[PDB]
Amino acid sequence: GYDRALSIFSPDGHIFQVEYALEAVKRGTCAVGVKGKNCVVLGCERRSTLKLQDTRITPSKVSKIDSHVVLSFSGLNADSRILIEKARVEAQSHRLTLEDPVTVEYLTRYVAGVQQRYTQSGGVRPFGVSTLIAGFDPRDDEPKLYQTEPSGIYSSWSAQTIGRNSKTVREFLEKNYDRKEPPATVEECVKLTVRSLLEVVQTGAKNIEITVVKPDSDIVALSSEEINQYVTQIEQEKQE
Amino acid sequence: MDIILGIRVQDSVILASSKAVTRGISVLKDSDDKTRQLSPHTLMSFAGEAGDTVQFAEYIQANIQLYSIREDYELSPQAVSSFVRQELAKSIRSRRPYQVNVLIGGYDKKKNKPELYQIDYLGTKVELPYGAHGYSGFYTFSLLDHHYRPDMTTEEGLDLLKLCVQELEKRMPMDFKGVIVKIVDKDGIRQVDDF
Amino acid sequence: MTDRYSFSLTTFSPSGKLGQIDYALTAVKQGVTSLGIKATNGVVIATEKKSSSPLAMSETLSKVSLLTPDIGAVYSGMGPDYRVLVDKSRKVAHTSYKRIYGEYPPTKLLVSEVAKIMQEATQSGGVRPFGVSLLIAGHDEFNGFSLYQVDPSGSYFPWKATAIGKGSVAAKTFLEKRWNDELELEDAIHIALLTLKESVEGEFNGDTIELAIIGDENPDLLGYTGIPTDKGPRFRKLTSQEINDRLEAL
Amino acid sequence: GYDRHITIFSPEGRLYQVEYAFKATNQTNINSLAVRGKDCTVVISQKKVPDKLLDPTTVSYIFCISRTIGMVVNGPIPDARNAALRAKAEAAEFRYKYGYDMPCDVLAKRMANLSQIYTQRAYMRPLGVILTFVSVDEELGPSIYKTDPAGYYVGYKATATGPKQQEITTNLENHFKKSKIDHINEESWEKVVEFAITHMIDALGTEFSKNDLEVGVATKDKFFTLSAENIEERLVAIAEQ
Amino acid sequence: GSRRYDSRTTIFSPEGRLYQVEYALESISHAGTAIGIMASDGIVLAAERKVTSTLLEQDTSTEKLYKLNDKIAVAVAGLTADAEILINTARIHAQNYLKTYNEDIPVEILVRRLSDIKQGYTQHGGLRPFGVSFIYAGYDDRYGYQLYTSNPSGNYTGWKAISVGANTSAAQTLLQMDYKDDMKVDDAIELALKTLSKTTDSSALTYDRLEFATIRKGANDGEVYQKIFKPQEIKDILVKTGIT
Amino acid sequence: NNYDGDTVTFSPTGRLFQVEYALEAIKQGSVTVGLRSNTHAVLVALKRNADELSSYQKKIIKCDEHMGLSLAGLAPDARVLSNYLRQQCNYSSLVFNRKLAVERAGHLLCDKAQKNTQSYGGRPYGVGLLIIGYDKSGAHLLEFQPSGNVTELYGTAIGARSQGAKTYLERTLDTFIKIDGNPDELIKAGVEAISQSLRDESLTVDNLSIAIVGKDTPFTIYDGEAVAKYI
Amino acid sequence: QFNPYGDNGGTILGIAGEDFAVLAGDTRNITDYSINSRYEPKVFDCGDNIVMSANGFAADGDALVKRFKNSVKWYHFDHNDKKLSINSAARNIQHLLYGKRFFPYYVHTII
Amino acid sequence: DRGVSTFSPEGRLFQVEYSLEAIKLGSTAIGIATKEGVVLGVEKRATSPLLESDSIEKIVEIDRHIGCAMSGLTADARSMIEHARTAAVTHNLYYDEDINVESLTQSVCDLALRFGELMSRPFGVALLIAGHDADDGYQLFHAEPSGTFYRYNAKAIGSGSEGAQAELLNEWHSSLTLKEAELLVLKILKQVMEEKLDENNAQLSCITKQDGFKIYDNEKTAELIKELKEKEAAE
Amino acid sequence: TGYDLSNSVFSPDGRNFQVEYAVKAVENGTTSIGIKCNDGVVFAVEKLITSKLLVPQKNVKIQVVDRHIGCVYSGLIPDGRHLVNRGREEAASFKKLYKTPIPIPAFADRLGQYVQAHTLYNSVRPFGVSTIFGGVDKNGAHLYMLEPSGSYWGYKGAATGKGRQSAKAELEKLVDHHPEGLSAREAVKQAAKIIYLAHEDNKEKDFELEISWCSLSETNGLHKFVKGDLLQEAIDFAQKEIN
Ligand SMILES: [Cl-]
Ligand SMILES: [Mg+2]
Repeated sequence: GYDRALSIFSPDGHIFQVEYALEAVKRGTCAVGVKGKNCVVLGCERRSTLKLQDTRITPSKVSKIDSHVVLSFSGLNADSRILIEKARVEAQSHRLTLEDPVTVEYLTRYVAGVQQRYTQSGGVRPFGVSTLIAGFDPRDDEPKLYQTEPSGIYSSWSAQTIGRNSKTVREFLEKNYDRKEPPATVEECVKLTVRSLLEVVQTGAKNIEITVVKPDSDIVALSSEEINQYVTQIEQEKQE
Repeated sequence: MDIILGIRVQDSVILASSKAVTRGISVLKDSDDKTRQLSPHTLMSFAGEAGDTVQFAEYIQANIQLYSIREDYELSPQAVSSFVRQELAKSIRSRRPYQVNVLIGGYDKKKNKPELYQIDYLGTKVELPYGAHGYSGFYTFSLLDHHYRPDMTTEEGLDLLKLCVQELEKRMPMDFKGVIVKIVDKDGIRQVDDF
Repeated sequence: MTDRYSFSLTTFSPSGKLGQIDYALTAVKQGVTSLGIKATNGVVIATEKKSSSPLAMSETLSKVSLLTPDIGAVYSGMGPDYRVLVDKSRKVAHTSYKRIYGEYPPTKLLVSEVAKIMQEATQSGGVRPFGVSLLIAGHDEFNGFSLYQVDPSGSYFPWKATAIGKGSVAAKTFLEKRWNDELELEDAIHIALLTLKESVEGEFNGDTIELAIIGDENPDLLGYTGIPTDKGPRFRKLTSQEINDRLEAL
Repeated sequence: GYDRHITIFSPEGRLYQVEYAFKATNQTNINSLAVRGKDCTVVISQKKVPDKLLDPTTVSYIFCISRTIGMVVNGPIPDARNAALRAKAEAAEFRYKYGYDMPCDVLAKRMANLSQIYTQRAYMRPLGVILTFVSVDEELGPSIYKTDPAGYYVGYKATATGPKQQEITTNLENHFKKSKIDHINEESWEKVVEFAITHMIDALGTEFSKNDLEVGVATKDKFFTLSAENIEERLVAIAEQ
Repeated sequence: GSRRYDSRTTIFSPEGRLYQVEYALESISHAGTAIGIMASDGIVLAAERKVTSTLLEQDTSTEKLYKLNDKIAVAVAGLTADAEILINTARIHAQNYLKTYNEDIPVEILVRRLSDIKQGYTQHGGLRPFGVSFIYAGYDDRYGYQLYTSNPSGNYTGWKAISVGANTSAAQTLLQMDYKDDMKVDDAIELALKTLSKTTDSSALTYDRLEFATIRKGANDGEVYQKIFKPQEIKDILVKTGIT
Repeated sequence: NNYDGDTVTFSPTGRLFQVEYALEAIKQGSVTVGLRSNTHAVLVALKRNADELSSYQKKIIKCDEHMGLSLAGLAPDARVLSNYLRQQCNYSSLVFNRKLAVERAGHLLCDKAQKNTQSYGGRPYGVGLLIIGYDKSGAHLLEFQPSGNVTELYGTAIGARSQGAKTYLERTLDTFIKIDGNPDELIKAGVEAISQSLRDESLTVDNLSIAIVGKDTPFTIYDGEAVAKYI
Repeated sequence: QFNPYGDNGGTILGIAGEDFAVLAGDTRNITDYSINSRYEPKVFDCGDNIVMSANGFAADGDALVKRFKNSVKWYHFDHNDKKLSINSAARNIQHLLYGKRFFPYYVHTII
Repeated sequence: DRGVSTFSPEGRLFQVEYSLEAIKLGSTAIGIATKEGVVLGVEKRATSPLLESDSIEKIVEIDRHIGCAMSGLTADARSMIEHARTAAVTHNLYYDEDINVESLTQSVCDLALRFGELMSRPFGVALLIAGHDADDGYQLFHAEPSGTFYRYNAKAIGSGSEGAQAELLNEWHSSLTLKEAELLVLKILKQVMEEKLDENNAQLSCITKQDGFKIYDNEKTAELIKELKEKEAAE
Repeated sequence: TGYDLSNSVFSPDGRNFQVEYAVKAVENGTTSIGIKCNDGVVFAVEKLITSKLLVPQKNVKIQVVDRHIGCVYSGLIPDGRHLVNRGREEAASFKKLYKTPIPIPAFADRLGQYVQAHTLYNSVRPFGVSTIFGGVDKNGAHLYMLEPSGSYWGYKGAATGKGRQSAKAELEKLVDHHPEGLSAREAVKQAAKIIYLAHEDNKEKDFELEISWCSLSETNGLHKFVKGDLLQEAIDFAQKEIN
C-alpha cells in the first residue's frame, strides 16, 4: 500500500499540504450561512461563465445529510461528495444504534474528525473543502450553524461565510448582524443572506441559490423568481 | 413472532401482524408491532427467529433510508423487494443465516398501483394478491381463494381480513393476542387503532 | 525490504505528455521493421530475423508467435518484453475466455486483454511501460479476418495493412500504393515480401525472414481425426523453403 | 537524472541500469567458450587464482544445475551463485510438477523471464551476469542456450563470452565456414574438449597449464566437470600433435 | 530508499491546484473533439477521430463512442486505454444495480460512481490519474434525456449542449449561439456536424474521420433506442445537411 | 552530508551518519554512572529538570528483581527498550524458570538495535543505557550504545561530561572492585565518581538518583530523602 | 477422542476475620483412583498480601496462578509500584477467567 | 525530500522539533497545582466576532478525577482525548478503581512517537493534564509530541508561555489556596493575551477530590475577573 | 552522478558503490584471522583494550554456530551478530529436515545468499563485516571468508581487518614452508604470533588475544575456545617471536 507521509511539518511549524488545501477553498464559489430567531438560511454563489447548463440535473450546492440537517461547502466539488456520503452513512448509523437522529454538533464533529484523519494518515492528501453545516436538533427549536475546515477544527457561528471573496461578505455580516437581535422572521433572514451575497456575486439572476431550514425537518429550496423578488426589492431601497 | 398476513386490493395493501411475543411458557408482551416503515409508501412486516427479525428489519430500513437521502427519491416497491430478496439470498449461504420471513406491502406512485411481495428466509420472492407466512397460510389461503375479488375497496379488504383473524382465533393452537393492522395507499401508511 | 515502489513511475508533465510512454515508443522506433497485410481470404504478418551472431541459431528465436489456433502475433521493439507478453497473452485467452465459454476468443477481445495488461504497466506502482508495439492478426467466425496494432500506451487500432518499427514510414507509403479491397492471400504475401526487402539490408532469404499467415483451416496440422466440427488451426508459419519458392517469382 | 538509477526508460528509449549490468559481466576478467560435438556439449572457461592463500578447488564459475544441465557464468560470484541456486530450484520443481527433466532451452527461457522482470520492476536490480546453459537434450540433442541481464536468450551452434569474446567468436565462425557444418564432427568428447582448448589458445594467444582452465562436459544423461589431472591428460594430447 | 523517485501525484500546488489533474486536462485538450447535444425528443453524440490513415479499417473500429448499457452511452476524449478501464467498470456497475433493484440504473448514479473513482486517484494511492474526459448521454424515467461530463478531477456537471477535447472554447461559443430549448433531434444532428466542421483542425470533414450516435424515443411507443451510425450512414447524413 | 538522509546509506568512508547522530543525542543527555564490586552493582544518575517549577526526569528503570538500567538521551526510546527487556526477563522466568543472564540481556538489546540500522523507513534508537544485574555468575555492569555495541565493564559513565567520572573510575579501579559485602561504601564511590562530572551545580536531595543490586539485595531505587545520607 | 480436561481432586477453604484472613487447602493430588503426590501445594502467596488457590484441573490451576502472579508483577511496573488491592485483584482475575469463556479454565478459584 | 523519522546532526528528530514550533503559535493555556486543587485556564481566541465563543472547547474532561487543557493544532487533540478517555474507563473496567494521573499521562505519551513510514506525522498539540489520585494527590503534567512528560507545580504553554512561565516562577508557593490560584491564572492570562480579557474569551476550570473536574460558568468566572481587578487597584 | 547514494544501483562501471563503501567499514575494524590445518581450523581475533575498566576475558567476539562451526568477523560488530543469528537459523532448519549437521560448504552458501540478498534492493543496507568461518564435517576441514558483496571462497588461510596485509604475508609463509600440512596445536601457536605481528598496525591501544579451534583429533570435531594453560602457552610463543 502507498504509505508516503504527504502532510508533514515544515521548519516554521506549518503543515503546507493543509494550508494549500485552504487555498483550494479560497478558489471555490462563495457560500454563506445566517441563522435567525427561528431558522437558518444557507446561501450559495454559482459562477456564470457556464451557460448552456442543465440546472435540473446538475449537482446542487446544498446537500441534505438527513431530513433535519443540511451541508453546503466551498472548494473541490469531487472532494465534497466523499464527505457528504460518509456523513449521510453516519446519520443513518446513529439513528440505528442511538434510536435518535444526530445533533448538528455531533454530525459536524464527525465530518471534522474525518477531515483531521486525512491530515495525519499516510498516502493521502487533505480534503480541499470547508463546510457549513446547519439544522435543528431533534425536538429542539434553537437554530444551529457550524463550520469545518481542512485542518479539522470546527466551531459554531451566528453567521459565517466561506469561499472566494468571503472576507468581503464577512465584513458585511460583521456590521449588519446584531447578536442582541437576530433576524426575527424567515423573510428578514433570507434578505440579509441575499444582501450579503450581492456584495460579491454580480447579477442576482441564476447566480444565487437559497435554502431555508426550519425546525422539525422543514427544509425547502427557493426558485429563481422567489429569489429574484428579494434582488429587485433590495436594489430599489438602495437607490436613496 | 408467528402470524403475518397481507392483502392487496384495488387501491391499497393491508398488512395484519400478531401482537404476541412468547418465550417459553410466558407471553412477555401483547402489544408488539412486527413491522418497519422502509419508506413513506413501503411497509415491511416480519416473522421468524428471535433477535434475527428486528435486527434484519432495522438493517433493511437503514439501507433504504440511506438510499432515499442520497438520491432524494423513493425506491419503487419492486426495487425494494428485489434488494431485500438479494440480502436474504446472500444470507442463506452465510456462516449464520438470517432466519426471517417478510411481507413487503407498497404503493407504486409512478404506476398508481398497490403491490404485495412475499419473501421467505431462503430468498424466495413472489408477487401476490394475498400472502401469509408460517402456519397462517394453511387456513387463510383457501379462505381468500373463495372470498377475495381483485376490485375490492379498502373497507371490503378490512372485512375480508376480519374473516381471516376470526378463523385463526378459532382454529390456531396458540394465543397470538390479536393483530395490528396497517394500510398502505397513495397517501402513505396509517394504522387502524380499533381492530 | 518488500516493494516500497507503490507509486506511479509514469506521470503527466506540465505539457500533458506521458514521458515513459513516449520514450517506450522511441524504443519501438529503434526496433526492427515488422508489418501486416489483410487480404479477402487471409492475413499475413512478417518481419526480419536480425541475428545477434552467426554462431547463434536464429530458428530457436521466434519473433512470430501463435497465441491461439486462429490468432498470431509479431512485434517491433524489445524482444524480452514481447516474450513475456506472449506468455501472458496465451494464458489470458484461457483463463478469461476459453475456461468460461469453451471456445477461443475473437481477435478483437484477445487484443483488448493484451491492451489492458499494457495499460496497467503505464499506471500501476513501481513499473515501466512495455517497450513494444504488437501486430496481431486473427480470424473468428462472426468477424472474419482482422489485423490490429497495440501500442505501449495500451491503445489499439484495426488496420487493412500497416508497418511498425525502423522503416515504418516508407513501408506504410509502399503499402498504400499496392493495397486494394480485392487482394487474394497469395497477392498479399507477394506484397509483404516486396515491402520487407526495402527495409532489409543484408541477406534476404527464408532463413533471415520470418513470415506467418492466418488463412484456411489446416486439418493436417490438427493432430487427430474423428470430430467433424474441429477442422484445424488457421495460423500457419511458412517454412524457410516455402519463402524461397516465392522469392524466385518476385 | 534518476532515469539512470532505476529501470525506467530514458528519453532515447534506453535502460541504463541494464546496460551497466552488462559491464559488470566482465568484472572478473574471465573468458568462456562453448561448442557442440556429435554426442556431447563441451564448455570451457579460464580459471584465475591470484591469491596464494585461496583454496583453488573452491574457485569455480561452472555449476551443475541438474543431472543433465550444466551452467557457466560470466560475472561476479555473488550474483553467479544467486542465479545457480534459483536455476537448481526451478529445474527441481519442473521435474516434480511435469514428470520429466527440464530441458536446457526451457530453463534458459525461464531464467530469461526472471531477468526480464528485473528490467521492468523497479525494486529489483538486474543480476550482473551472463548465463550459458549446456546439455545433451533428449529431443534437440547437443544444446547451448545463453541468457543476459536484458532478458534476451537464444540457441547457439557455438558461443563465447568475456572481455576477449569477439576474438574467440570470429575464430569459431571461420572454422564453421571451413567445415561447412553446425558442430564438431568428432566421436569422443575427449577430442571435442581438445578442440575447444586448441581454438581458445589460438584466439587468445596464451598457453594454459592444468590449473589455468576449467572444463565442463555434457553427455546423454549426465553433465560433469573435469579435474586438474583430467585436463592435464587433455593438454598432453594436444602437445603431442 | 524509494522516496527519491516518488513524483507525489496526489499533492496540492502552493496555489491550491492538483498538478497531475491540471496536466491531464492539458493532455485531453489535444484529443479529438467530441460534442453532445440534448434535444426534447432525443440526444446526439458526435466525435472526431484522431488524424486517420487511409489503410485504417473504418467499419470494424471503435475509438470515441462506447455503449455502457441499452439506455446510456459515452463519448471519449483522452487516452483510449484509460477510458476502456473505466468503461468496463461502468458497465459492471450498471449490471450490479440491475441485479440488486431489478431496474435500469439512473443516469446520474452511474455518472457519480465513475466520477468518484476518478476522485480517489487524486486524493490517495500515489498513482497517476486517468487521462480521460467523458460525455455521458442517457435516458431514465425520472429526468428523461440527460447529458453529463466528467474529467480527471472527478468533478461532473449536467448540460444542454457540451463539448470536450480540442477546441472546446470555440465549439462552446458556436453551440451557445445556435442552440435553443424547443430544438428537435434532426436539428441537433445538424448543429453537431456544423460545429465540428468549423472547429476541426483538418482541411475538410469527411465520413471516415467521424463517429456518430443518437439516443431517441424513435422506436415504437414509449421506449428508447440507441443508434451507433455505420460508415455509409454518416456519409448520407453528411450529404443530407450539405457539408459534402 | 549527502549520505545522512537515512540509516540505510553508507558514507564513502564507511560511516553510518544517522547512527552517529543518534549517538550525539546521548552526549546531550544528563550524566549517569555505573560501577560494581564482586558482591554488588550500583547505578548513580544525575536527574535533569525543565525549570524550578518542574519535576526531575527519572533516569533509572527496573527490569526484573535482579536487573535494571539507567538512561541517557531520548527517554521514550529507553521506555521501549526497557519494556523489551522486561518481557525477555519475563519470558525466561515463565518458560524456563530461569533468571535471564545479564550477558544475554546485552546480546538481545544489541540485536534489537541493529535491525533498526539496516532497513529503510526506520530510525536508530536515540538513547544509551547502563545495565546492572546480579545473576548466577555474580555482579555485572553493561554499557549499551544504539549502534548495537554492548560492552561489559567494571565501571563506566555516559552522558554530558561523562569523561570526568570515567577517568576517576579508571584510577579507582583497584579500590572499588574489592568493596565486597558493603553497599554504602560502593555507593559512596559512585557518588564521588559522578561528582567529577558536575559544573556549577551540586548534588541535592531531589537531584540525585541511586540504584543497587547484589547478592542479598533486589534491584531497588532510591530518591528524595533516602539519598540525603550520601550528600 | 482427546479430552483436554482432567480432575486432580483436592479441596480448599477460605475464612475471613476482623483483621485477618486464612486460605487453607489439602496437599493431596490425584487422578482417578491413584495418588500422584501426598505433598503438592496449591495455595500460593502471590505478593501484595494476596493468597490464591485455583482448585480443580491442576494444569489450568497452575496456568491461572502463574498468569495472575505475572499480572501483579506488571501492575507494579506500569503503575509506580502501587499495591494491588484485593478488590482490584478480584476484578483482574474475572477478566483472566472470562478471556477463556469458550474454552474455560476448569477451576474454582478463591483468593 | 527526506525521511520522517530522521535525526538532525545535533541528535534531535526534525519532525518533533518542527511540531514544537506549531505549538508556540497556539493559544495560551495555564495550569496551577495546589493542595486544595488544580486549576486549568485557557485563552479562547476567537478569529472573528461572529463566531460563538462558547463553542470553542479547549478545556476537556477525561474522567471525573482527570481534566485536560490544550494548545496548538487543537484538531490533533481529538484522537488523543479519545484515547485518554478509553484508557481511563478501560482501566476502571479491568481493576475496579480510578487510574493514576501519571499512568494516564504515560498512556497518552505512548501515542506520540508512533509515527513514521502508525500515523504520518507527530501531533501538533501540547496538553496540560491535571488530576487527583489517592497515592500522589493533586498533580499537573505537561505532555509533549516528543513522548516526554514532566510533572509541574505550575506551567504555561502556547504563544505567551515563556513570559507567563517567568511570572509563575515568582508567584507560586507551596501554600497557595484554590481561590488564590484561580485569580493567579486570570492575572497571568490577562497579561499575555492580545485582546482584553473577559468571561467570553477566557475559560477557567478546576479539579478537586470532593467535586471532581468542573468547567466554570461564564457568570462564575466574570465575578472572579471583577474580584481580581478590585484587588489590584487596592494597593 | 549520484550512483553511490542508493544500494543496488549499478554505476556506469558496473559497480555497486554502496557495497564498496561497506568494505571501508570492514577495513576500519580490528584484525581477525583463520588458519586451516591437518584435521581442522583455528580462529583468532584482536580485541582492543579501550580502557582499564574493560573486564578481561568477558567481551567474547568469536561465535559458535551449531556445535561444529566457528565464526569471527571484522567491522560493524552488531552486523556480524545479525549474520550469525541467521546462520544459526539456517543450520537449525538444515539439521531439522536432513538430520545430519550442516556441511561447511552448504553453510557457506547459506550466508553467501543471505548477504547477496542485501545487495539486491535499495530498502536494505549491505553488511558492514567480512566474516571468517569454518569447521569440520564428513569431508574433513574447511575454512571460508565472506565479504559484504556476498562473495566467498575456500581458503588455506584467511585474514581481514586493519592489519590484513601484515597477516596475509605471514600466512603465505606458512603455506610455503609447510606443503605437507600444519598441525592443530601448531596452528594455535602460529595464530597467536600472527595476531601479535598484525597488532603493529593498531599499536596505540594494547590488546587482548582470543583464540578458538575445531579439530578431529584435538577437540573431537567440535568448536571450543582456547583457554588457560594452552592460551598462555600460545601467548608466550608469540611474545618470544616479536623480540
Ligand atoms: Cl516464466
Ligand atoms: Mg415464500
